[PDB]
Amino acid sequence: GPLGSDSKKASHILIKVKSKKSDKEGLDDKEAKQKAEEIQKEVSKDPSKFGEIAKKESMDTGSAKKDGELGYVLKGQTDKDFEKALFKLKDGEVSEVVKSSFGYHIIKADK
Repeated sequence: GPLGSDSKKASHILIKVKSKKSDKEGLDDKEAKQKAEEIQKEVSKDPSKFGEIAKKESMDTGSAKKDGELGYVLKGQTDKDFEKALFKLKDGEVSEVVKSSFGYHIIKADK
């Protein structure tokens, strides 16, 4: 019979959570959650705008300057919450606000 793949192509956003009010690197946990929710509802209704929105709104400059693209993600490379939220997606589909050790993430599977 058929068999499923060990990897898939993806895009993502990082929203940094900080415990300090004075740090410019990220936001307070309620402001990070609000930012993550308002970009989620904007990238989920149009995943072709994901690359324009991630490049402005993501704090991970290592992927945001590449339009939020990760390329092919292998199992075990990312957080267990990130992997669970990615591997359930169809081609071109968008996840949700995913919480991890850095704060909040938003994830898209690619075509």
